Amino acid sequence: AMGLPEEPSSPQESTLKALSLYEAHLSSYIMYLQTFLVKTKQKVNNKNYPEFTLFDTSKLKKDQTLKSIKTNIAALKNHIDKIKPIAMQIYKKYSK
Repeated sequence: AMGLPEEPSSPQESTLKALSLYEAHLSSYIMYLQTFLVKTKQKVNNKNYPEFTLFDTSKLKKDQTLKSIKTNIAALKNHIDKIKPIAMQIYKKYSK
């Protein structure tokens, strides 16, 4: 792999298993980006380092219903919209 991984693609199919797997990839992609941001702060720690929020897993529904899975997917996508642009800028700044 070169560079940051790409955001997981939405499934064509809205089956419980397509959406459950999509939810798992999105959670995993967030933890990749957050880890990358935390590790890169540690190495280059000038006060300028941009601020980010860590994902609050208490916003995730713990039941396994196609409705609560769809709601989790929305919450993870909203979080990615916050941190992806920051992760991509920190990657470029420090791969310079």
